[PDB]
Amino acid sequence: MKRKGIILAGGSGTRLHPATLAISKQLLPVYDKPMIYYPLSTLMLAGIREILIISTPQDTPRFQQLLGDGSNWGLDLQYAVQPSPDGLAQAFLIGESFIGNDLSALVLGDNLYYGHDFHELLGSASQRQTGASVFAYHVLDPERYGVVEFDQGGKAISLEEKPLEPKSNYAVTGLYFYDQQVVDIARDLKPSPRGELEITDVNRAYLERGQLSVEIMGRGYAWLDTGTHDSLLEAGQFIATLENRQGLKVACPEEIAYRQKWIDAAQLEKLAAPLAKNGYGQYLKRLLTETVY
Amino acid sequence: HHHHHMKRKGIILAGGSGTRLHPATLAISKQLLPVYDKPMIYYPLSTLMLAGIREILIISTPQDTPRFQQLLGDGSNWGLDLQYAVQPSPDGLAQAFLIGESFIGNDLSALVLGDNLYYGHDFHELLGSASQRQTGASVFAYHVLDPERYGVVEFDQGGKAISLEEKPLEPKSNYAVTGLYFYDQQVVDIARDLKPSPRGELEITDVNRAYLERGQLSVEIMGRGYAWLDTGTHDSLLEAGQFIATLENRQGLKVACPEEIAYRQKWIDAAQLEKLAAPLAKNGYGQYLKRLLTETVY
Amino acid sequence: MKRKGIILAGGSGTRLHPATLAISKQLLPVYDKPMIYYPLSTLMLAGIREILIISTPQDTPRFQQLLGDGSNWGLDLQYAVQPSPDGLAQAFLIGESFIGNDLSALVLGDNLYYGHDFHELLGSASQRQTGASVFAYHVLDPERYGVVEFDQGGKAISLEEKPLEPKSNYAVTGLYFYDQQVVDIARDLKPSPRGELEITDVNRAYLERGQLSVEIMGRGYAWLDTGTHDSLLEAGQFIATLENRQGLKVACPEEIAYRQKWIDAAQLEKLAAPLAKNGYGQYLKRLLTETVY
Amino acid sequence: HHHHHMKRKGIILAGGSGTRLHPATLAISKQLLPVYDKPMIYYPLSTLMLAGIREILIISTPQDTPRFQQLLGDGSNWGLDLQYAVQPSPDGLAQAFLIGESFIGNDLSALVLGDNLYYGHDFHELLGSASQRQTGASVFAYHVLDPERYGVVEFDQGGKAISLEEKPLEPKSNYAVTGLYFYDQQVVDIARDLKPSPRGELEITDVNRAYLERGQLSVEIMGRGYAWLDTGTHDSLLEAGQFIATLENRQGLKVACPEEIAYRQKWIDAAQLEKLAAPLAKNGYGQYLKRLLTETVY
Ligand SMILES: CN(c1c(N)n(Cc2cccc(Br)c2)c(=O)[nH]c1=O)S(=O)(=O)c1ccccc1
Ligand SMILES: CN(c1c(N)n(Cc2cccc(Br)c2)c(=O)[nH]c1=O)S(=O)(=O)c1ccccc1
Ligand SMILES: CN(c1c(N)n(Cc2cccc(Br)c2)c(=O)[nH]c1=O)S(=O)(=O)c1ccccc1
Ligand SMILES: CN(c1c(N)n(Cc2cccc(Br)c2)c(=O)[nH]c1=O)S(=O)(=O)c1ccccc1
Ligand SMILES: [Cl-]
Ligand SMILES: [Cl-]
Ligand SMILES: [Cl-]
Ligand SMILES: [Cl-]
Repeated sequence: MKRKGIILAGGSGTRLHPATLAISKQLLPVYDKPMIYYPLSTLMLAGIREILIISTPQDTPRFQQLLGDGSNWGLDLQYAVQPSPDGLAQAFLIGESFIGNDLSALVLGDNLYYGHDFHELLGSASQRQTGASVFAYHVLDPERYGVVEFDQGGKAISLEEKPLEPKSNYAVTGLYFYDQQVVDIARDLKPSPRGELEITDVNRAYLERGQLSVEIMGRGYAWLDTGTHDSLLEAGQFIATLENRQGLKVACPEEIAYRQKWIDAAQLEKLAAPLAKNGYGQYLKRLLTETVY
Repeated sequence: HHHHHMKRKGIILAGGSGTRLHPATLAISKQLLPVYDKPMIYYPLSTLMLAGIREILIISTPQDTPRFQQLLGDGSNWGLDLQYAVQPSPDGLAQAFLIGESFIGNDLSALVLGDNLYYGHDFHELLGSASQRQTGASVFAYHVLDPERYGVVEFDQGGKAISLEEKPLEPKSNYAVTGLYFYDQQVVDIARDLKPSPRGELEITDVNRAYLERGQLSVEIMGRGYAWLDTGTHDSLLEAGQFIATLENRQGLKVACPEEIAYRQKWIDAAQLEKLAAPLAKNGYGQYLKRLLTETVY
Repeated sequence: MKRKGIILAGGSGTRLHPATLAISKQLLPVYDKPMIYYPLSTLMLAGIREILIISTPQDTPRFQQLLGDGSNWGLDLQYAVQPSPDGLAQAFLIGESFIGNDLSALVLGDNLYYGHDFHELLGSASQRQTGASVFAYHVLDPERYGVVEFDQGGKAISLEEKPLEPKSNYAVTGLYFYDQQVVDIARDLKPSPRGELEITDVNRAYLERGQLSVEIMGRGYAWLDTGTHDSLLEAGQFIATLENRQGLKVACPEEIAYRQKWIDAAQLEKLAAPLAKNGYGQYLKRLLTETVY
Repeated sequence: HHHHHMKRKGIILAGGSGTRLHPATLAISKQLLPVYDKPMIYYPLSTLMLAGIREILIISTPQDTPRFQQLLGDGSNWGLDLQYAVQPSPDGLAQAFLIGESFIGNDLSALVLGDNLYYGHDFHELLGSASQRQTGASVFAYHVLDPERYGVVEFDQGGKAISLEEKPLEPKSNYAVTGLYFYDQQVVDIARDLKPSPRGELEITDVNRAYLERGQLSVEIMGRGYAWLDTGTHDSLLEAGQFIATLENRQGLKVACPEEIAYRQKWIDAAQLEKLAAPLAKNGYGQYLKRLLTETVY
């Protein structure tokens, strides 16, 4: 079966104002590229080419202007709007017609991942034709997230959204893989006490039926925090340190399309031309003649 | 016949950065990118406010003017009056005086680059000296590692500025001209007579050289105890953010908070500052504005 | 066969003076722990418990004072001196009696690694009873390192030390696994034109006999640069960002010993006592009651 | 009978940090850790040199005194005279005056913490005012986020300092006393009469309060345009390193280069500075010392 992707790049309220007064958090850069390149690249690494970008009404033209229809990168991009930030599970209602009868994956527009064999980690989750897959990651501050509790055998037995007394330090990350049941589960959700349609309620519905795979994303992966001005700075410095050490980019969509064979050398060469005078286009030109393992 | 019985107006040039920082700047102008906790343009705006300037023209691209207007409005909230103009093509810094000719009128002026960040002690007093000069031009020179990127000032043995060179391959000194410029009423006429350089730009260094040739350029040293932060590259932008974060988290005080500067200048009163804090009350920025109302800061 | 480890933590000349005037680079911290904890942890992750620490004559008492005989961490540590910085291959002459008839691994005392399944990456190299194994890593500045050239099939065909015209961007990292032949190869080395016994000559001797395994260390791993004041800062910020995000430490030797079962819960509890009032001892105490996957 | 016909001596307290930063500090004292490109102790040493102080006592643990001596020697290379003393047990900051009693003799003094870093414009002049006071004590107050970690100064409505509290749970202000202290000849006698606090330390705040009670404490504000960098935690040490790196790489000038300060004070001449550059000539620090010989820096 085909798997379609959704990037939810909705409003971060007023929490980062005045920095985000003028423009959505996900159109701002982490080091050298727009924040949205990172979760987009995550979906591309999972082999997903048909992708819905959900943003605020005000910033959808900007996401559209930035990414186009995706055909330059061998993708098929569509756009939709989330009028009010009334919960992550709204993605599946907004995206119901887009998803149709296919499998799906949701990624949050402000989620950054780095590490070895992430392609294989996503490949495994994407291969499951039934059930849902999520990733749990050990964090200092689990109370900010959906929290997973495990029994002594290591089986996931409960999920709580932003608990006052977290049962573990394992947070659910902002990457979710779903089968054909998710739209119908989302359509039956009721708003929580904080007035949102909760993705954790979606995940708990799968858990109750024994159909939730909780994979550990180990400590050798970085799931970088973009929630505060402080953590934003850290993410930028993290990406800068890797890129300047390696001479290789993290989450370059043009590169990922080229390595997936979704575009050819001639198309990559055309994409390198507009930015030929700066580091990004120079990088793209170098991809045409260097073997990188 | 004219009658006498002067005001200084400000201009912020915030016209993006072409393709130099793409793809980071594909969706939005460089000068709306945050430096740590606030939009880049807050920093040079705060610099003009610290110079006592209340009437300011923001020059930006046609595409992003509405975003600057959304952010800053007409300035009345901060005791300012802000006007807006567009720069359809990036034809050089000195074009600010042609675009802003009607805005300037017969007044003195100051131009600041929308990506210039300054920090340090007695900066208010450093600006005061330049602002109080009613004739000629005033610029600031700062020692940098890479003067070849800038307008460079050469000094004689007595410390007098004797030449200015734009991006010399072999700089005569390490003293770069910073992106803050004070001018008298001669500047619009000087700017009108400029020809484009080989790189296709109306050059601010040519304006400054015109004042130098008339013996009316003051070059003040901005000493090494001030920070003039680099926003030219993705690397330097990260450094700028880290620098501001380090200071603010150490001190519990903000750098370039326009609400604060307006309040300290008595351009807005306590009642007004309280109203500005209300929308941001659930975040650290609003809580800071609230703390300002009761705390004495020296 | 048993595999023994060597950490070469010798002099970095005058290149980082005056910062390193008073004390060796490898006794200074990267964020929250002495630099030497990082390569030590790397050897421990490879399952190596018997380890020789080689330092300058002046700083050996300090390494000795810091780490002891290793019995507190379930290790067997020994110490030796490198009087002059006359090449990395001197490790095998200095360490000849220590190595005896066993397999060996050498790590540089200023080499920091991070990433997922690094234990498995080292396990594979450590399992080889014959030949040598090294890791190649794509870098911006290969001219600083031993550089590997590959043919079109991806086979390593040459190695050059600090070439003026590097044949690729793949640098050999500072972790080397050797069979029982390395001492004898090292004993036959002649000094290079720069007056050093070159580890690259050791590696080329294995390459010539078709006995060098060059594994790619992929871009999902971080091999952090400690060669300059600038890169030192970056390494610290990199480790800080991971540790403060996760609430888990990178290269905590006490933790690695505890997870290898080289020390028990009662021994870890004793190790947590001296530093109980600071973050490091608090971390160690938390390890006794938390399951980390 | 004594005869009259004053000199100020300096003390740097560099006695480690107990176990607080272990295991990072197991092998070496905190004050020998680099901040970016130079040992931590260069920063407060440079601060005393900027105050015009040439005769300085370094107090350290018995274990690390040889390392400080290896680094700094007798000071003659930099136009200083350095002496050394040991602090066998960490019994409080004010113990510096008992350990250093013979060193101080009948002179004025200044005490700086070996982990205190300062940066900013006219810092030389800020120190000058304090140094020139021949009687009483002078300290500096700085606005911080976390005054509960420090000696805290309370001010009346006229801006006069009226109380000092060590680590108050409910601070009266956000003004912390920095780790730089200027004293007259009364300090050794004040220090001799101190009793240990509940935490088992001879407290500098008690010394300062004694001067306050005699009406002889000057509290000068170190304004928000100066950086007083935090070295208390692993996090803050990284921030300090990043802050210095950002300034030095922007300016092509160093912060707290003792060779430079000695040269600018005319305590060493060009010939001597050339000799100091020779050992470090293949690295950036030696190349910097060389550049100093030909370049005019304002
Ligand atoms: C660093 N990573 C990475 C690669 N590894 N590869 C190589 C690569 C490997 C496998 C398949 C493809 Br297509 C491409 C790449 O071309 N671009 C990459 O950015 S990643 O898998 O950790 C990742 C990327 C984006 C967002 C989150 C994680
Ligand atoms: C840190 N500085 C500063 C202050 N010093 N004051 C206090 C202050 C002092 C004097 C006059 C006024 Br109004 C307000 C303040 O309210 N806000 C400030 O940000 S500054 O002079 O380095 C500066 C600010 C913006 C851009 C460039 C430099
Ligand atoms: C982050 N890493 C790591 C772990 N992964 N584990 C868990 C762990 C996994 C497998 C075996 C053991 Br023992 C312990 C751990 O206990 N401590 C660790 O630091 S690492 O493998 O990338 C690494 C450590 C030191 C130096 C270089 C790399
Ligand atoms: C950056 N500063 C500085 C200088 N300003 N000068 C120039 C200079 C100016 C005035 C007198 C002398 Br001597 C030397 C210098 O040669 N070295 C300097 O580091 S400082 O005043 O913020 C300072 C230094 C060390 C520790 C704390 C603060
Ligand atoms: Cl892992
Ligand atoms: Cl200065
Ligand atoms: Cl990889
Ligand atoms: Cl100030």
